[PDB]
Parts: sequence; structure tokens; C-alpha cells
Amino acid sequence: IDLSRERDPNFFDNADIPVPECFWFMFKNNVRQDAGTCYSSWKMDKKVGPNWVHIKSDDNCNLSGDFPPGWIVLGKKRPGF
Amino acid sequence: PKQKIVIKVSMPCSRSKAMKLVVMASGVSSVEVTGDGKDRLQVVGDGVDAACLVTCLRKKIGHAELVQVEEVKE
Repeated sequence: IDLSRERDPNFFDNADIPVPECFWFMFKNNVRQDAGTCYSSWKMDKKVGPNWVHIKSDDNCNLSGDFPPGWIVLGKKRPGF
Repeated sequence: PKQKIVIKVSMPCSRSKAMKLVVMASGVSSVEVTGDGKDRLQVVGDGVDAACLVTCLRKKIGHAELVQVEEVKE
């Protein structure tokens, strides 16, 4: 997994709220399943395969949480943020 | 108190209809299609009832499930 080789998520930054600073990419057994946006220095709840995961983001979009086996969600700061 | 919720919805035409159903719900400010499969509705609003949305989408469109909940960082 090199996130520099991952195409951008299919994002929509709503103009009515702050732009999220992170891209997230979800993998099962190292194959991309989906991708999206989330805020840095923040938190979200995300369905990761069969489980709900509470995912914390740091200031560089490093993501942490209790992922089920086989699954990961990796973050990266969007260009210019 | 703004929220971003993402709901995955089986939308193979119907996407129109799903989006119409969501953008009309109480509290909803916006809905747009996201995701690698173009099948995640990204719903932004105040006081949005996810359960209600998922339920209606099941009734009217086809399988729906809540996949992301993020408070809007201000």
C-alpha cells in the first residue's frame, strides 16, 4: 500500500461547511474497497466491513481505531492542507 | 450541531429518486453522491434522523445502510 498511487476518492466538498483536510482509503486484505474524506484532528464513526469503528484523525490525517482483521483504513492529508 | 452522514444505497439507474427522498427530509441541507461505486449518499444537515432515512430508502429504493457518521468540525 502506497497511498501516493491511490486515485482520489469520489469526493464532494459541500460549500456550506468547512472542507475536510483528509482523504481516507479502506482496504480489505490490501485491496481498496472505498475511499472518502474526513476532518483532521477529529473523529468519525465508520462501518468497516462487519464492524462499526471509531476512527481518530491526527493533524496529519493519521487514522487510528479498532479495525477488524483483514481491514484497514489509512489517511492522508489532502494536497494543500 | 451539524452532521455528515453517509448512507450506502443500491442505486443503479433511482439515484435521482433516492436523492429526492433524502433532500426533502427534515434537517437535511444537502445530499450528494460520493464513493468509488457512486453509491454512497453524503448527507449534511442539522437534526438528521439516520435511522429514518435508512428505513425510507429501504422501503422506496432498495438496500440501504448507514456507513459513516462525522460531526462537522467548525
